[PDB]
Amino acid sequence: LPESFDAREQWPNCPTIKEIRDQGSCGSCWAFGAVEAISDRICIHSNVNVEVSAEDMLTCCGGECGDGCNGGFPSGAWNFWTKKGLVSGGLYNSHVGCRPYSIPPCEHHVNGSRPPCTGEGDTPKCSKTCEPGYSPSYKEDKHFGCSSYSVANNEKEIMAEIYKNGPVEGAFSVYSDFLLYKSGVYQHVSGEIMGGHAIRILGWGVENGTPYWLVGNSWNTDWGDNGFFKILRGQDHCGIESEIVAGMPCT
Ligand SMILES: *[C@]1(C(=O)NCCC)O[C@@H]1C(=O)N[C@H](C(=O)N1CCC[C@H]1C(=O)OCc1ccccc1)[C@@H](C)CC
Repeated sequence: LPESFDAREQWPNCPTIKEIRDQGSCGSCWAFGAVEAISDRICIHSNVNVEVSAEDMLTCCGGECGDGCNGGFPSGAWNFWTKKGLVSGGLYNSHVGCRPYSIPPCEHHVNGSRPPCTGEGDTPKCSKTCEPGYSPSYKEDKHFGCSSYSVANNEKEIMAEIYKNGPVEGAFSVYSDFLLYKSGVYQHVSGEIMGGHAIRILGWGVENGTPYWLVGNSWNTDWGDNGFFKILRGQDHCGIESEIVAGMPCT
């Protein structure tokens, strides 16, 4: 394994790998880390580009994935992909795909031209129809995963998984000091526990002797380092290596 690895540079034909989404004022990180990585993988292992709908995952998985905007379980999300599949859907108001995200983007712990996130958002309805004008139908726009699995809390195996099969979904404890992250390699030193946060890990590297994981947050691009952040790697910091899940697309 190389000292560094950026899925964005390794798979130039998969632009989803470099894009940052915005979960809005809804605790839907579990769904976002999932559809983002799933999007990357459909592209990696089918070479076709598809914006996997966060809306379909967030609203239709149900109990098997948790409680919608109230939080969910990453592994549960990948299961839904293999069982019910996911339709396409782009950003809020983009009219891209079968089911674009329906929750407005907002400012996540930063000032900007968007409304500030309120964290209090209701889970949207599970509607099995596509936006007007889109084709094919909801049922025919479904993309299925052929396997859902969990990678062990092992730095090397996690790297090998990313190296070989692409970005995976992870989760870690977010403390208040992470909210203000701007650059460098994040290490928890102070702040109250905010809860678990599911995200997308797409690579790793070493910055000034400090090993890290390259992560894509889902708080838009004006948060952190263009929506991404680096986090200490190798010591299960904030449990970043304790809940890695992934899967493979069919055929
Ligand atoms: C992710 C988010 O959008 N965070 C923004 C603010 C930091 O609150 C979102 C989420 O999906 N979190 C999950 C969660 O906290 N859950 C899921 C069920 C309810 C709630 C909970 O009480 O979880 C504790 C729990 C841990 C281990 C097993 C079962 C339950 C997180 C589990 C995912 C990172």
